[PDB]
Amino acid sequence: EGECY
Amino acid sequence: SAQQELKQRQRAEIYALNRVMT
Amino acid sequence: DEATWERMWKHVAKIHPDGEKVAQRIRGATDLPKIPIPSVPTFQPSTPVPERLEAVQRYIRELQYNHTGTQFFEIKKSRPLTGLMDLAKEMTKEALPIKCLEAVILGIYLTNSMPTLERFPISFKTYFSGNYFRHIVLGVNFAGRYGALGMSRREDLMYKPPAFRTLSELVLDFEAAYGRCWHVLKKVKLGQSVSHDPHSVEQIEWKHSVLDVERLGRDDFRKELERHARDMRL
Repeated sequence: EGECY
Repeated sequence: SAQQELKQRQRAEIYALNRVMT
Repeated sequence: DEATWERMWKHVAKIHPDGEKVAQRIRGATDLPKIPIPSVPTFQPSTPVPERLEAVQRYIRELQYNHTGTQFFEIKKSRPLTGLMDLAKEMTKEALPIKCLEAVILGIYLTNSMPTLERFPISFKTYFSGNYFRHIVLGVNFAGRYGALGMSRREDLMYKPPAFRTLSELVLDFEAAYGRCWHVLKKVKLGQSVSHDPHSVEQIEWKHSVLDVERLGRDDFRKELERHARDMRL
């Protein structure tokens, strides 16, 4: 999970 | 503590870079 | 750790418009603003849990979102809880910017002292303009009400005070926030309650429920979140 949006 | 004055400078640089990237 | 260090600066050279001059100016600067180390919040037993949560979220914000493009605390989601709590402690000592997943681990570390507070991960998969987006926050339940801790690039995709009366209302708030910026919510992954034992040898169960928000439909989506809420009183 790397977008965080 | 040679480690710690180096971690402090790396940290100061990371937040300087983080600020630019915003 | 010089290899990692020059990775970060080599990666900045690519992504920033003026990549190289930026590293030059900061790495060559003799006087830099000293960043004060954030104090880990500790609580009197008289402090109500909601005020504690506000303080935990403030501390998480203080570390700032990691815009550098290099993650400083890698997280293997299969690690036992006692392994992830060791890593949260080092985030506390290194005090560097973080992203959404690291803040979930931090949120657990900082709320293990609150046994009346239930914690559980909620991760989202959203769609927008041909691209997929993954985000995760820490769901919390206090005295029958739901809220969230997290770190996000958007203000309305992280902190919710524990005021929602059901889990459905909490999740639908996030969907509405996603909708305001034209993101479609595709999938919600909800975990089980996280043990308050920082030495527990068990993994976080990130996927106790996986909900297909398009294949479910409105009311069946609500019944599904409520089955999950009932199952956290297991």
